[PDB]
Amino acid sequence: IVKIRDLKEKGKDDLLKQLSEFKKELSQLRVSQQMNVGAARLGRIRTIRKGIARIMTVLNKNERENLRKFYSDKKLRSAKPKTLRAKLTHRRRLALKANEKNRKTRRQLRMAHKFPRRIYAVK
Amino acid sequence: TKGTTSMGQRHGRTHILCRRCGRNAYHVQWERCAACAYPRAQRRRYNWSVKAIKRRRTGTGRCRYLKVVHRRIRNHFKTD
Amino acid sequence: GRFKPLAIKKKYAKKLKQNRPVPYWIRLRTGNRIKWNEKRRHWRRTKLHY
Amino acid sequence: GTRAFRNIFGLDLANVNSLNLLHLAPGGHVGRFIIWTKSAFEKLDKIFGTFTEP
Amino acid sequence: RLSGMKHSAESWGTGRAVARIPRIHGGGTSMSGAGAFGNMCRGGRMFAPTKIF
Amino acid sequence: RANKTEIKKAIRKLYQVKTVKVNTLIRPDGLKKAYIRLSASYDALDTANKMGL
Amino acid sequence: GIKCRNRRKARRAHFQAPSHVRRILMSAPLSKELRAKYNVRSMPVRKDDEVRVKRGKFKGREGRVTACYRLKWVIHIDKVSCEKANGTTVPVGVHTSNVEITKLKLNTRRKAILERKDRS
RNA sequence: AGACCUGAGUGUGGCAGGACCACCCGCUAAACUUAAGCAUAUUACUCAGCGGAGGAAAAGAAAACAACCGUGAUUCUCUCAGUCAGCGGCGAGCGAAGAGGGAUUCAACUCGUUGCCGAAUCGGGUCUUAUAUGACCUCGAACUGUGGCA
RNA sequence: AACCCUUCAUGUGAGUAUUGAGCCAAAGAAGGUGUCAGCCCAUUACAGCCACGGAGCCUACGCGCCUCCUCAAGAGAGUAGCACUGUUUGGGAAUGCAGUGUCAAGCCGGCAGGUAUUUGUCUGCCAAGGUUAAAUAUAGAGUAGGAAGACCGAUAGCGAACAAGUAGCGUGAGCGAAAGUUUGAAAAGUACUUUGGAAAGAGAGUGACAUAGAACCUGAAA
RNA sequence: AUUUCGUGCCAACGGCACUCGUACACGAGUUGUUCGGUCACUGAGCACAACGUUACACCGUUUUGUUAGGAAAG
RNA sequence: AACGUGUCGCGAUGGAUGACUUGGCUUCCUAUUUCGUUGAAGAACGCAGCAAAGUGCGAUAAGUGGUAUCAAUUGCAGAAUCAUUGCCCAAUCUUUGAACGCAAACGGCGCAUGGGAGAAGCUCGAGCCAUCCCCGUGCAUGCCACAUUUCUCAGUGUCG
Ligand SMILES: [Mg+2]
Ligand SMILES: [Mg+2]
Ligand SMILES: [Mg+2]
Ligand SMILES: [Mg+2]
Ligand SMILES: [Mg+2]
Ligand SMILES: [Mg+2]
Ligand SMILES: [Mg+2]
Ligand SMILES: [Mg+2]
Ligand SMILES: [Mg+2]
Ligand SMILES: [Mg+2]
Ligand SMILES: [Mg+2]
Ligand SMILES: [Mg+2]
Ligand SMILES: [Mg+2]
Ligand SMILES: [Mg+2]
Ligand SMILES: [Mg+2]
Ligand SMILES: [Mg+2]
Ligand SMILES: [Mg+2]
Ligand SMILES: [Mg+2]
Ligand code: NA
Ligand code: NA
Ligand code: NA
Repeated sequence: IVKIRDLKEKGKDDLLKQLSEFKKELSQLRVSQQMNVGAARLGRIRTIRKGIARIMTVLNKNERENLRKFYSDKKLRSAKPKTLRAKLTHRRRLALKANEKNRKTRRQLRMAHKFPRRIYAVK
Repeated sequence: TKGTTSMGQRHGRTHILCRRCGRNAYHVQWERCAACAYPRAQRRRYNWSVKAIKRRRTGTGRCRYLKVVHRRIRNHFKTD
Repeated sequence: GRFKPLAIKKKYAKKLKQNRPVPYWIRLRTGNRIKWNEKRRHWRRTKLHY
Repeated sequence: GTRAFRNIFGLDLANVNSLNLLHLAPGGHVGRFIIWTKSAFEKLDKIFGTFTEP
Repeated sequence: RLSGMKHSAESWGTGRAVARIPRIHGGGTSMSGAGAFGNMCRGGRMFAPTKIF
Repeated sequence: RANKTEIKKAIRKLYQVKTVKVNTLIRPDGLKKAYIRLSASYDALDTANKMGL
Repeated sequence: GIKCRNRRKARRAHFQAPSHVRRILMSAPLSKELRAKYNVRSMPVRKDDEVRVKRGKFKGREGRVTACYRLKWVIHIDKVSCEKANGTTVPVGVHTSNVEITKLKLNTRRKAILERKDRS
């Protein structure tokens, strides 16, 4: 068995080694499955499969974290892989940005400043 | 001889399975589907068969991605 | 005959594996409603062609 | 003054303004046991009027 | 508004030794050749369907 | 989806044996079966015992 | 909040409840001695608890809870059993509202619940 | 040899197609049926066919009504009105608008043109915690006119 | 307790039922529990309490600092109009539009004013470029929630209360069912003896009931 | 499209019969440098690109040496 | 006599009726309300200890991760806050399909670039590894902007 809190600190080389041992142990379990096994040995197949998935989860997240840091600069902004960019709906990616939607001309700026909204009340 | 005897003269086949929809409606000789009109980009849709339309529309299958994106919209794309 | 595409061969393989009875332990579950496989197929009754 | 008299099963509450006929004659049959508060009783002359008084 | 009327039934005509009611098309279902569309038929449309107006 | 050349290289890595021939077939249920003949310097019975057969 | 003016909706919510909902629905009253001590009317039942049956064929029987069969809406009590034809002994299910709790298996989480529900 | 005009190839960054289609916008477009027959008429500017959006769409700021003691963008509702308006083998049938009471409403703006200026504009690169309505540079676009003031 | 008499037997499931005492109510609310439940369980409230919250929206146009910014002419041309043809409209000597031909004015301008033409007044507007919330639709759509009904009640109501657009049918476009697992509170789902190759029968046993024995509530007519 | 093989089995099915079975059940079986196909040819023919038409491509042309008002050779 | 007929008690055949109802139908309201080249909708093939259909999922395959709660899941196994349960931020996501390197009753065939394995051979068990083989990425058409340190061209077009 593995714990996700312990796999976090390990390096890539250590994680890649532990993956190979778990895959090898799984292969031996399948061989015994063809023969008669017994209930106890038939169990822990799911335990091994769960441990393999946990190592792959940590490996992928570390890789994606490194790529985000590498492209974390305004210089490239276009070499960044599309899968790393923020995904929204297709319509939301094209609609209009916050700064583009509220653009005002010089005349519009002056008129708004000259005649502002007021709150008055009566009587 | 147009009845029982003529049933023994039917040898080949007009249609095979379709790559886009299945349904065994791909005309072998004409190379097009009678159910989805493949390889035309648009598929068939006629308002004189609303029963046929409701057989093929969205929600009759898996909606593998639509389920994900609908949940993301409900939660206003919460992240990190 | 001898000739068949590999895609067609795979479809026939799936139908072979489907043609089997319901396991006995399924009938003993709480709130079971299945007694026998309703979708059994025989090569002389229904064709399915392909 | 409703809070104390609610939750009592079999007791009905009413407002002297907007009296309901479906409540005053249940099933179409007239004659219902009505308890009047003093303030609501004194308002009947104004709400419905008298003879020779709109 | 569509209840009981979602078939492609039609009358067999006269000369087939059956009543002239419309009958369901097709085969292999035990519904084939059954009466359809009438207020007296099983699974048919009722007489004067109710409306919301 | 594996081919003969990949199967031969995988066998050597897993069990540390040298082969002389690989023959494959696709079973009627969709699985792929392979017959692997080892070199004369390697005992198939000894390898099977180590595997646990 | 299952009960509703819609009988059809209330019954669907009850009989399709998930496992964590069924834990709350399967609750039993506390005994008089426990009520005088913890000042709580009732608590959900759990394994290793001691109960006394109050309604049914087994009246006055006491035992320790062996299982909480949430899929069958019943609990199992030791010494509450029936004999099969072969002589095998099988447990008999009892609804949780027919029993009362006499002893609680205390725990740091269970103690937190009791302090939450303390009326005083 | 060098410009300008017109036109190609490649590279860098982007977009279109398909689905859904109840409601909405644009086109195309019947016959059964009624007229106790039927051809104009009716069904109907409907069904079927093609194209295109949204959370609503379309409409919308007078080349508008009226003829009064005058109203004042659009949309919708009651009513005007099955109309002593009108169309029609004047047959069967069909058929609106202004005004009036309301829902909503701080609802309104600006390109071109005219007059005064004439790159003050745009793209790209760099700097300022910043792909700033900022600054500097730019034989890059733009004088066959981008922008700013009345 | 079944033609009549005698002996010997065997037979009543679970209290939400009845009676007598109480108690709560700012809660009497309708679901569950072996029979009809305010007090067996879950619910029923702020006249509330906790943690989370990256974008967005709202709040002295929320609140500081730096940076920036601000305080005489003309008016849309293959356009409008006119002729012919077609369509459309309640629009009738021609309501709107389309095709082709022809094709303006602005020095007493142009368009509209529901009977055609020429002439003169009066009234109201200023086409041939663009954007724009709210009140409106959802007549076989979606995504999450809610509220219900003088509706149907398994040949009804959606085709589908069930592994239903499934099984099945057709070369294909397409067509398209039947079927409540409703035994019992609980499987306690009949150990064991005997006949039989088996299926089963005869006994025994569980259960309040087995003429509730497994497509098992009730069990009509032909 | 598993009807092939072995072992078992006789409820239903093979319009009579079954101890038999292409029935039912549980397990097995199809091995290629040279065999057939693709790799790798043209034919009767088809119709992507390009162009044209159509209110609308879901239309037309596309082998008589051969696409396209036509700058298609990397 | 038999057959046949009629009435009553009991038993078959058949599945009506009653009582039940997690289903349908109809009306109303509320939202941080509306898919896709960042590869949709649909279609195929797979995944559980015992697993045919259905459900969930995709070689990390009846699930990995985060969060709240805590003792279950159950037919038989089997393990003993960490499971299960509800919700959701981080991920994986086979072959196809608008499907887009070229084709297609083919699990087929390329070009460019980066890796991997390698039982010949070479050099000193190790390092290079030819032929063959496997994997990742790019490569459709059309249209828009740009070549910012301003790319390469063509024309008996106009000038010089
Ligand atoms: Mg014929
Ligand atoms: Mg022939
Ligand atoms: Mg042919
Ligand atoms: Mg075949
Ligand atoms: Mg019906
Ligand atoms: Mg082979
Ligand atoms: Mg489209
Ligand atoms: Mg849409
Ligand atoms: Mg007529
Ligand atoms: Mg007539
Ligand atoms: Mg006629
Ligand atoms: Mg709009
Ligand atoms: Mg009309
Ligand atoms: Mg200008
Ligand atoms: Mg507009
Ligand atoms: Mg039905
Ligand atoms: Mg039906
Ligand atoms: Mg026979
Ligand atoms: Na239409
Ligand atoms: Na004109
Ligand atoms: Na040819």
